[PDB]
Amino acid sequence: DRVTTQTAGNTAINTQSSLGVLCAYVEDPTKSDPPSSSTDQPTTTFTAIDRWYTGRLNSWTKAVKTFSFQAVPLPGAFLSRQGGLNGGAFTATLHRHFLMKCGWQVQVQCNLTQFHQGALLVAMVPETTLDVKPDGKAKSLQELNEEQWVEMSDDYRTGKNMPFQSLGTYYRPPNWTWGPNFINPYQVTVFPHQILNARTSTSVDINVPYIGETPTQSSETQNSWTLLVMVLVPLDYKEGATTDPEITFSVRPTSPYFNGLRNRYTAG
Amino acid sequence: DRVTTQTAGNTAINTQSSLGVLCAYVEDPTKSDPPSSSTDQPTTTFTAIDRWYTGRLNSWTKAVKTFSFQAVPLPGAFLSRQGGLNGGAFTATLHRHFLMKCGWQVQVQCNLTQFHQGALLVAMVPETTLDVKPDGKAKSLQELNEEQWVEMSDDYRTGKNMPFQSLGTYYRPPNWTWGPNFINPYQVTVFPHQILNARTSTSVDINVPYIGETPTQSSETQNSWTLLVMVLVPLDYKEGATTDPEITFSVRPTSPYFNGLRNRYTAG
Amino acid sequence: TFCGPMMARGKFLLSYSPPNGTQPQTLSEAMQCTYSIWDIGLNSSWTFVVPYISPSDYRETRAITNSVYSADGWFSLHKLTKITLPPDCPQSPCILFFASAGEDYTLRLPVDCNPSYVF
Amino acid sequence: STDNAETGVIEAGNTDTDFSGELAAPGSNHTNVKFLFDRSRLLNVIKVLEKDAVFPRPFPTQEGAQQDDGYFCLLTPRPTVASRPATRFGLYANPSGSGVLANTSLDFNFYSLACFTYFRSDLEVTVVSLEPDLEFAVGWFPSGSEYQASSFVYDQLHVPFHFTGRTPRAFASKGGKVSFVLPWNSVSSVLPVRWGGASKLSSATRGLPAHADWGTIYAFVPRPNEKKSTAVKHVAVYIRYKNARAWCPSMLPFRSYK
Amino acid sequence: STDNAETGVIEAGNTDTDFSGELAAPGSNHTNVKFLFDRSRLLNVIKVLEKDAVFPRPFPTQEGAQQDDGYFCLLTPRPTVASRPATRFGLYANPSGSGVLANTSLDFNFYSLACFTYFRSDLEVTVVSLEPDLEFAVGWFPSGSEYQASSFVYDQLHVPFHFTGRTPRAFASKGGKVSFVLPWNSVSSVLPVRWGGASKLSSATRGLPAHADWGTIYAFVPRPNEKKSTAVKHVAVYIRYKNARAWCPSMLPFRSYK
Amino acid sequence: STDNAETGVIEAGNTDTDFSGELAAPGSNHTNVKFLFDRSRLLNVIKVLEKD
Repeated sequence: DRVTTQTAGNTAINTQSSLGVLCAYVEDPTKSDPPSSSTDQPTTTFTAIDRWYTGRLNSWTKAVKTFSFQAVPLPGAFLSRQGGLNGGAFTATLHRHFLMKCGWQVQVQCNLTQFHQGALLVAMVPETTLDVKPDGKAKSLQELNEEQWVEMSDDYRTGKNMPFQSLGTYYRPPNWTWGPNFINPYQVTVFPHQILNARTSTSVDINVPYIGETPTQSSETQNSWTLLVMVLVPLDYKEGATTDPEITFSVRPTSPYFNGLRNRYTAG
Repeated sequence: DRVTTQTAGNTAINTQSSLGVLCAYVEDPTKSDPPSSSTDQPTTTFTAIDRWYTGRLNSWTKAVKTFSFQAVPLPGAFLSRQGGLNGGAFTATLHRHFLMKCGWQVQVQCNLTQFHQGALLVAMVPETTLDVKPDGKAKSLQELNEEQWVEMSDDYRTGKNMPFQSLGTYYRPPNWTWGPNFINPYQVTVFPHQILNARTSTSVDINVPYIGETPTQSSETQNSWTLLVMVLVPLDYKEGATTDPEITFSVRPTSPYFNGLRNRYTAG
Repeated sequence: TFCGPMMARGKFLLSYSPPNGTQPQTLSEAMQCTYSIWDIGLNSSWTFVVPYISPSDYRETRAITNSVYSADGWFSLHKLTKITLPPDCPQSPCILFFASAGEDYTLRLPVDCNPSYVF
Repeated sequence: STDNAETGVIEAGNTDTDFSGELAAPGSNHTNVKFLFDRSRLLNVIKVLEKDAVFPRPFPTQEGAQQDDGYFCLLTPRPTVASRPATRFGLYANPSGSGVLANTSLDFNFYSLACFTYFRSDLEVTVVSLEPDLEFAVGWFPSGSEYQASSFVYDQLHVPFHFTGRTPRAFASKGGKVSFVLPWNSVSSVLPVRWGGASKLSSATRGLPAHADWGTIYAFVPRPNEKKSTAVKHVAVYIRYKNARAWCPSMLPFRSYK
Repeated sequence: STDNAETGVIEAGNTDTDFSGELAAPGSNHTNVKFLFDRSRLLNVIKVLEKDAVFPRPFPTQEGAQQDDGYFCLLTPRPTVASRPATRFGLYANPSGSGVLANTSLDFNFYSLACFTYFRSDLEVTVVSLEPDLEFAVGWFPSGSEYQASSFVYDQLHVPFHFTGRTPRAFASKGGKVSFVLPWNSVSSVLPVRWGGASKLSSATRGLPAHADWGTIYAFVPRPNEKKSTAVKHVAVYIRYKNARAWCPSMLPFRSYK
Repeated sequence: STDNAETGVIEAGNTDTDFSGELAAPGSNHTNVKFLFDRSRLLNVIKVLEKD
């Protein structure tokens, strides 16, 4: 009846105005079986990682144009400490294994009031590469404080700026005009999503199961799911009201598994 | 029949000449109940910490006198990385809690042959303070490379050099002549122990349950159990044989529990 | 299999490290991975099994490039303690290796063979 | 009818909900995914080998390296360049200047109806000649292997090794056609239409899968090395998915507005 | 008889095992732990209060601080100094020079038979006078509290506050004795004979327990502040464990060889 | 696991013998000798007779 409270481990979250919980593809997204591509003893969930982890995004401002977006690669967020996120036990255990698989639960929060106008779209895009710079290297924490909100242009629309394999000098460089990771703004509502606007609610909750091309993926590189936020109607408010609303989100892993124990990972 | 193999998790240990396993006080030292002095949800064992962790001690030499000893505080060994020990998952989880309780399993190895003479006593002394310098501060890793084997003297015999509470200048300093943590060499065989000599075996295994003055102890300071090695008969061998034998040990925790989750510990 | 004098004594450590940025280089690192302790005694041989831990069913049998589907880590042997010998015995014993398929080993998808051996 | 679109789930209705009327009959089921994709189509055009070949080197290749280009074709809907998997489709809008021109390919229809994320299906291949009265053959090897490059001497006549091998080789009569089907042989369970992972543990290129294809194909003339002609020849390759399946929705290309 | 002592466990035998003979009868059971420890003994000797007191400050106390020393006695077998728990027993072998001399105590018999690690028991207290025909009283407060220090004015006669309170206070007639029993009231489940932990999370002194005792005791003269006499007085304290228990073996002191 | 290789006969094991784990499924049987060798291949090249 618009009041709900979600509990897990030693943490609990509530809301004074809810719209429901969206289950992605199945009746019970939590149910899952151990992987069949490894024969060692796996490591199921323990009570110290059944939690909600919270972080902070950049603030929404009226100067933002339409279809500008922000992205958050789920398994990569912990590893890169984006937006101040820190997993503690989950991060420590993820840094000490070779393989990992798990679903997710996410929720976003905003604090608009009845005197504001605007709308935000929140969706979970699978198998995306919005977190990588055109040169092919992951964005540093300094770049986010400059590109507050990612712009939208024909390059993103057509996937013409994807990661690039240098072709050497024996050939002659061609003209690149299309790629498989394009983004089509008008069709983003295909993925599991909820629409957030000033007049109706202040939070959105989505539940998602595991997906991958193999039963399990490498810990340090898998990027199957990604969180997306996009602007549909630019913000506007009467002069004198509260400005620059804040945004926050929380995440929870479900039915994890691990395999291939080893020492702390180190790049080389 | 003198051949045994101990298995746990993704690790296994063997021996070509065994004498048996000593159980400290009960029929099944592994059985244990959760603590009754906390009401939050505890964290039992998970498959990634059911292991044997191995380390290296300093080498035995013929110049060592009688009753010289070496000590290894169990829960403190992981925290101080003594002898190259590193717990990985166990250490990471121990650094992120307030309370902890668990038993132990230990084993030591040596490689004497039929042409050597000597004996070593291995015992588990409960509630000892052999790991602290006379000034009251924990020994640094540099001190161990100088004091290869701890000497024995009247000071240790009488506990006349225990940690000291400075008494100020209003009083007049007295003469200290006795303390409750004395060590009596001739009675060390009271504690659970096994005797290691050249002619009989090359390993000793002891199993020990939990003990403490309260159902649970603080993670960063509890020191209930301690491992002890002492010389009974000084080494001797004919000229030309192998010199300076090595020593190694392995540890395993059993039926752990944790409470009071928090962030990484930091001194201050 | 250990083929040294019957009078010798020692211990060895065997470990298997899944893939990482850099391969192990010390006992402290080796202890954490999967490993076992083997001690010289009456019996001479000791068997070790490399578990099949892979991100996908089936794996390539040749490594044109070090993708995760071809290379699968390293195997290394560590001398835990030095060997003890009585006087008047030869030094530097030797150790021997054997390799074989497991119980649940399987192959698939035949391919043409390389005739370079004739040269 | 009153409803809330913010909930994400909206129930489809009919004309009778708010007005007087009735629902229409089913009709036909031509939208079935299995029935839609079982149709042959052109994939690529390649030359015909007349001697032993040298497989192209990896992409960081500098100048001056000797190899054979445009003789091998990959079997995969994804973009490719120089007989090796790629990530961005290419196009030469100014055929001039130095440098070798890179072969390219794509499956226009498949990516025009690529509404999902993962795919799996068998595949049937066919080849056709583009020259009058030509004799040729076609060879194939599975995913994750390589082409043997050498020859043997019989009666002082060199014979390339690709004539023989325990992986299929087929011959056609004058003006004939070659046809056969292949299984799904990649190590991965499904083929990713779009990907965002990395194969190598370091120095990898994100979004470039390793084994998203069925195999590799090439054509050659059954004659010894001593009969290298003077004119190039070409053939055309046709593929046809069979018993297809899809697994997760996605979005379609962006049709630009003039 | 042949045996292996390295196994740690050795089975006790009798005379008949290797020779002709027989076993002896039981006898008596005076070694029972409960029966052994139920005997009173001297613990400490303290002075008698004649006014409001000032509890001694913590140990880092510098010079010039004003307080009262030697008026309070702890109830614990462990060593103590200056009415506060300690770790090392003290002894003044040269009573000369400046500085205040620190009171000390210990339970010689208890530590001569302290063969275990943990202990728990009730405790019965008694007091006795060391002066002819003295009138006095005894007060007590539980572990983990403090002594109130102030006075009140009745009819222009100051009366210390320790006269009143809801924790036991007892009076004795001319030449009488005071006796009563106390429960086990510490927060810890058992009293550690020897300890190796730390109480505070940092800057602590290892091996110094915080609440290993039963309480605290003192004696005072029931007269107003206006009757502070000219001569000091002393009393003696006796304790007696009751219904004792032990939990884990240990070793005994080291009897030095001349 | 302790064993003696000098005896010639050694029994094949699995992952579970010394660690926690399980055995894998069969898979396919492409190693069958009868199925392996039924494939054509080149043998020799010869000339063509035009007389006795």
